[PDB]
Amino acid sequence: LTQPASMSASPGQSVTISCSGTRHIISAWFQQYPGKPPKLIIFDDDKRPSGVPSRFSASRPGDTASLTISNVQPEDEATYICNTYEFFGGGTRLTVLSQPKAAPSVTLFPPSSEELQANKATLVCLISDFYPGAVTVAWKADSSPVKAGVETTTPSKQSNNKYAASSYLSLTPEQWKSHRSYSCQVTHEGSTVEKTVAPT
Amino acid sequence: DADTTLFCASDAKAHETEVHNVWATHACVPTDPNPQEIHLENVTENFNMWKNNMVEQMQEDVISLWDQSLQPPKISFDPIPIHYCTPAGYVILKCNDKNFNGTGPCKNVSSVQCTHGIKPVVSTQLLLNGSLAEEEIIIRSENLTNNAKTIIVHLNKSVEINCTRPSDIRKAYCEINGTKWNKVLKQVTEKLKEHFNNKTIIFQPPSGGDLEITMHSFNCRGEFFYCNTTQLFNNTCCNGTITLPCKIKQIINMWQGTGQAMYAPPIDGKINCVSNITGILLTRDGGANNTSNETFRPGGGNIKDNWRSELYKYKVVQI
Amino acid sequence: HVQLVQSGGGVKKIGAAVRISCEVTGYKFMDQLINWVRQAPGQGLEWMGWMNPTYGQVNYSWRFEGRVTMTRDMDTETAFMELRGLRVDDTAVYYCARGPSGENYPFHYWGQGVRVVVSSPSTKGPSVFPLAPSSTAALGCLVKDYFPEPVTVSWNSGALTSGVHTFPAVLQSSGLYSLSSVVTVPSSSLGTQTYICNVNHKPSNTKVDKRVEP
Ligand SMILES: *[C@@H]1O[C@H](CO)[C@@H](O)[C@H](O)[C@H]1NC(C)=O
Ligand SMILES: *[C@@H]1O[C@H](CO)[C@@H](O)[C@H](O)[C@H]1NC(C)=O
Ligand SMILES: *[C@@H]1O[C@H](CO)[C@@H](O)[C@H](O)[C@H]1NC(C)=O
Ligand SMILES: *[C@@H]1O[C@H](CO)[C@@H](O)[C@H](O)[C@H]1NC(C)=O
Ligand SMILES: *[C@@H]1O[C@H](CO)[C@@H](O)[C@H](O)[C@H]1NC(C)=O
Ligand SMILES: *[C@@H]1O[C@H](CO)[C@@H](O)[C@H](O)[C@H]1NC(C)=O
Ligand SMILES: *[C@@H]1O[C@H](CO)[C@@H](O)[C@H](O)[C@H]1NC(C)=O
Ligand SMILES: *[C@@H]1O[C@H](CO)[C@@H](O)[C@H](O)[C@H]1NC(C)=O
Ligand SMILES: *[C@@H]1O[C@H](CO)[C@@H](O)[C@H](O)[C@H]1NC(C)=O
Ligand SMILES: *[C@@H]1O[C@H](CO)[C@@H](O)[C@H](O)[C@H]1NC(C)=O
Ligand SMILES: *[C@@H]1O[C@H](CO)[C@@H](O)[C@H](O)[C@H]1NC(C)=O
Ligand code: NA
Repeated sequence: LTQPASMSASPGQSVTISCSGTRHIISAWFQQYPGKPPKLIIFDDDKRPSGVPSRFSASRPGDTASLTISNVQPEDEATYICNTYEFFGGGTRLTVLSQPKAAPSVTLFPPSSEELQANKATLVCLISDFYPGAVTVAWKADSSPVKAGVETTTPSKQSNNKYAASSYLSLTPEQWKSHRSYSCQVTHEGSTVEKTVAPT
Repeated sequence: DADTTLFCASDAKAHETEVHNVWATHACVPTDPNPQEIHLENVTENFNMWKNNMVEQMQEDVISLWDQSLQPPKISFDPIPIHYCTPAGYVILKCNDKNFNGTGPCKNVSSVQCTHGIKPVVSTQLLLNGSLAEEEIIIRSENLTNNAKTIIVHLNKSVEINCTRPSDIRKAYCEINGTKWNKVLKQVTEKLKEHFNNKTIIFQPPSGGDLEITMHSFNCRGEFFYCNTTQLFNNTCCNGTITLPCKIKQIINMWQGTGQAMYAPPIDGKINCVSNITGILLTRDGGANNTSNETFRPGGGNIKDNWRSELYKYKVVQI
Repeated sequence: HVQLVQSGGGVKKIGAAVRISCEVTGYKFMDQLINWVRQAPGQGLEWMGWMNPTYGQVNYSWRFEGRVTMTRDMDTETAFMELRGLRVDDTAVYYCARGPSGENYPFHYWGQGVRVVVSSPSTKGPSVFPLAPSSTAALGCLVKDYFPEPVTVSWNSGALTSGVHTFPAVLQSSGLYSLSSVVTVPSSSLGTQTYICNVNHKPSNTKVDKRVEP
């Protein structure tokens, strides 16, 4: 039911993905690669089919199933999905640290005067150079949130294997000029970086 | 705690060219007026009808019955009851825990080396001419959590159904008493609310598929009836008698699975069948964890489930 | 070995309808219900429904009833899924699946997934807008509401390589692509010379470019 969006692990360490919710309806685990369909790696909570190594284990002692990986290796960089019956989790994008350390560089751009001239508005958040490629975006008016007319692109690799993405907030010019400021926050591994603009 | 092959018994006579009587006189042994029940030493045993092996046996027997008898070649037949007895060292056990759902323990475990009177009637959506439920209505499934697994409903009030073709060449109607059906459907709705943590229940016609599972399909007088059953699952409730539009078909995707059949038009004259709606075959709509409702549509699973409904207590074991 | 193949996807406009196939190889097709599941881009798996290949008993989710239908073909030994009146959010990768011999769940065997992209029926055409620096300094161009991909953008008639960065397009709710390309400049060259991007959109072929001024 509920899964964390992403995790992070150095090679050789041990990690644990936790899927809560469950409702005690057994558990099964899929590992999925970009483009490839999901591949079952754990079935009946604590059992694994042929071909799955010993690093993978799992246990569902209640409504919170968990998948443990020991001594992570390059196969493991994938998306891990809990499932009960026809219900799947949102996926956990486990990423092994190939190049250590990173920090998202973010830039915020206000709507254009020509766009306001065309009674439209579009604010642009532009994130680049972060690792692992898993961030969350947040659009805020003044101090309250907005959850309408927002389109955020999925992260994609650059030429240096550091990810980048962008987010677009379309908006009526009346609402654009009816607020003091507008803020884009991006969260990347706990740390959140803010950008603020104002109608001037 | 094993599974073996068994033979059958029949209360049929080989003097009339029936397709069940002549079949069962040589395929089965005449009934043996020797019933010995032994209420066991208050032992509690766990049953599991969903992994029973006698249902496969009965499936083979009905397949052979139909294949041997029916040809595209016309004669009236009727579903005579079939018994199933077993040799020595291989014995059948029976559960009598009043309201048993067919997968748990039982306390008054009886023991008889043969079954009870069971007629092999094939039907979709609704189980006909069955055995009533003793105290309450029973919900049976491997577990209701799984949508793929079928759901069988044991009714403790047999509802009357009356399908009739008059002397307008293949049309027919099937009359039911609407009040009784609405009452029993409300009882099943209450019991599913109980089984689903006081969840709202909705009844709807099937989402789609062939006519055999979309409509109530059976066979009477040697003629294949398909009945439009949207009126019974009218979730709004209607209080008067309900007439069900039905039609006799001569293409049939054979109930075992082999193509599309071809048969002569029905014999001239009136065709009547009064029978006993005794069970209900249901499938719960999957998904929708957050939603406060549970939608159910009739018909589903193999024909094996029809036999498994009647074989929900018996179990073959070693001696 | 069992295997399931699917090859009926692609790109369709809004409204419309899509037919998706899945062919099985290594088991009795009459048994083993077939599941239709969907994964949105950068999202989680979503199970639409399942279908019985015996007589065609189907079971859809509550979010697709009336929209999705499932059918079968026995000699083909294949299954079909029809999704009509599609929406932009229906852009996703689509899978057929099945589990063990013991009925349905969990899904031991998957297909391969086909991409289905719901896009605009028209061609529309871009609208390049400027993103001027306010007050560490960078500027950029913004192409919005165009179709179909791609759009090639450079600055000052292909005269800059370092500092430029073009990010992939996004498919908005209206069904029109949009991206933006930005370049970082030392906070001394502004006012010295102008700056103009170069938007080229062959499908409509409007090489319209404008300037950036605060
Ligand atoms: C147990 O089964 C026997 C067999 O018919 C029956 O006589 C008895 O009443 C049953 N006991 C209960 C408590 O239902
Ligand atoms: C059937 O009964 C057994 C034991 O009484 C119980 O464990 C199981 O959950 C029941 N299942 C249904 C569908 O009623
Ligand atoms: C039938 O079962 C229902 C509920 O399952 C119960 O309320 C009713 O009393 C039963 N009726 C008879 C005649 O056993
Ligand atoms: C059916 O599902 C339940 C979920 O609560 C789980 O205990 C098990 O998988 C099954 N239980 C029974 C009694 O069949
Ligand atoms: C139908 O049910 C009634 C009581 O509900 C019973 O008396 C009658 O024998 C049944 N007919 C059958 C099973 O053919
Ligand atoms: C069934 O319907 C026919 C035609 O309406 C009627 O003649 C017959 O008496 C009915 N049978 C019963 C048992 O009501
Ligand atoms: C309705 O639901 C509540 C809790 O969900 C339960 O305690 C109550 O018994 C239900 N009502 C009936 C009539 O069973
Ligand atoms: C049954 O009849 C109703 C109303 O006439 C209609 O849904 C349709 O004709 C039939 N439905 C089927 C065959 O699923
Ligand atoms: C259900 O019955 C009521 C009449 O009491 C009415 O809405 C209509 O006849 C039926 N609706 C259906 C069959 O959809
Ligand atoms: C339905 O049965 C009731 C008694 O159970 C009786 O009034 C009559 O036989 C039927 N009612 C109608 C309206 O047909
Ligand atoms: C149920 O039994 C009666 C009496 O033997 C018979 O007339 C009727 O045809 C049977 N039902 C079916 C569906 O064959
Ligand atoms: Na094979």
